[PDB]
Amino acid sequence: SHMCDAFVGTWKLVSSENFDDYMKEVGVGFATRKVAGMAKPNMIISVNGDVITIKSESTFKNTEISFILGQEFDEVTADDRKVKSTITLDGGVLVHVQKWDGKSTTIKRKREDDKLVVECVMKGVTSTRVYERA
Ligand SMILES: c1ccc(-c2c3c(nc([C@@H]4CCCO4)c2-c2nnn[nH]2)CCCCC3)cc1
Repeated sequence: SHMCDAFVGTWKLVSSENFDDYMKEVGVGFATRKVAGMAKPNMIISVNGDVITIKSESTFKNTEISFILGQEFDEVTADDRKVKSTITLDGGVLVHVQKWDGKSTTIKRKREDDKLVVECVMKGVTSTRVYERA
């Protein structure tokens, strides 16, 4: 067992707050905001040795990232940004920083009760997206 065990599984989006304004701040255009904001993704998290894999599946896009904690990687996001990402575990929270074009956004995934609470922050705008086990 590892602390990260609490994240493993299939998680379904159950609520979202302020995601449209967060996407505006990230620079996402109108049409992608509307279609992406409509999505109800599942977030599938698994661990094999030191490698964590996080899949996002939805009607909009399916994405997958695999990574080792603290080791930067290149990622293409669902909205087609080309970003440099680093994910760490900080006090029980998975902290995902994405850098591109001199910008940065931070995505925090935390277990709270039976939920996975995900806070996304860009330029002082936060969106909170909550997932429950499938
Ligand atoms: C379908 C719809 C939305 C996304 C998405 C997107 C973004 N940020 C998230 C953040 C990350 C973690 C929780 O939300 C998700 C997401 N990934 N999984 N669920 N949502 C960046 C803003 C532009 C839109 C793409 C992915 C697929």
